[PDB]
Amino acid sequence: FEEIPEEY
Amino acid sequence: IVEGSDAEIGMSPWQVMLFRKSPQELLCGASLISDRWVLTAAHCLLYPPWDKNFTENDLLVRIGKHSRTRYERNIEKISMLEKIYIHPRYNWRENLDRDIALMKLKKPVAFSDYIHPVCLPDRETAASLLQAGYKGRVTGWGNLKETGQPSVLQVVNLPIVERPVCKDSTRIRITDNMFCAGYKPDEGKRGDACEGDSGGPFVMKSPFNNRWYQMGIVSWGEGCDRDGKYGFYTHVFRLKKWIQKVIDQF
Amino acid sequence: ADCGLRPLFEKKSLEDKTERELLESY
Ligand SMILES: CC(=O)OC[C@H]1O[C@@H](OCCCOc2cccc(OCc3cc(-c4ccc(Cl)s4)on3)c2NC(=O)C2CCN(C(C)C)CC2)[C@H](OC(C)=O)[C@@H](OC(C)=O)[C@@H]1OC(C)=O
Repeated sequence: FEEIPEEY
Repeated sequence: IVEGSDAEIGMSPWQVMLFRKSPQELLCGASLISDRWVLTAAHCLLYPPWDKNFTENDLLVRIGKHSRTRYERNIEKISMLEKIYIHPRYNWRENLDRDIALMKLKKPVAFSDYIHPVCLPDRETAASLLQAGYKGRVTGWGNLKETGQPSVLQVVNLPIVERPVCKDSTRIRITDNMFCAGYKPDEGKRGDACEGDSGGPFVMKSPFNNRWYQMGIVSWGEGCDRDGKYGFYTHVFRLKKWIQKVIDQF
Repeated sequence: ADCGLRPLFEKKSLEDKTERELLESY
């Protein structure tokens, strides 16, 4: 799984 | 999904992925039913036998996706849950009766080419379309077999099965709040939902108004695409009064 | 309101590749 934006 | 096909872009724009924060992980399918409400299976959120009991802040929703693994920048939309609601008569101890939950999104999402809500059935739509032999469609990022996993959203079209055949396929006591779907052994096609597909939608397209209705929620199955076994789906219309209750109230 | 009408298909009068299989089962 590709890492998502930390903001969420 | 087992023996499905790769989805076309925008083919299921109500499909929602339920996504665990840590480990950053696919948990379940789900569906968008308005700008701030997502429908899924209760057992995606509360399932004591697996030690599953998720809180809001454990989970994200990702809407508008196609790729299982990639972060689909400028396309997908990642949303946080304000509240999880589980049907109060959800039965996890026995047969998954009333396997349904709503999720209220922190903020309403903007619709797009890839993000768009599905309809929920009215009595007449249900009575018309929910018939044995009529096909619906299931989508999800779940496993390709019992045993592995898809690069993109998978799709499969499955016929609704006569209730006595559903009942005779299993030792589980079926309720009126579920239905079953899948091809029988001597039919040419096969296909099933598999692990990671639960909570996603079983949809049908109305031949009257050309709109897509969510008639079921991927609920359970014993294995994936085993001969003589069928997938079971929460009967969405049967629980609509509960849905409308919650929504005209939060 | 416009529930269940897909931007890339029904809203453009385009069919997806297997929707016919559903409509035929009716
Ligand atoms: C009525 C009931 O309680 O059923 C429980 C049985 O459940 C039996 O085992 C499940 C066999 C096939 O299971 C999989 C074997 C491999 C993989 C499995 O899950 C992957 C999966 C599949 C799917 C879907 C496919 C199609 C869908 Cl639609 S969703 O989603 N995830 C399963 N599925 C299960 O695990 C579920 C667990 C949930 N229950 C609910 C109905 C409550 C159904 C099965 C028990 O047998 C044992 C020990 O494994 C059986 O034990 C016996 C023989 O009595 C249980 O009986 C009991 C304890 O009462």
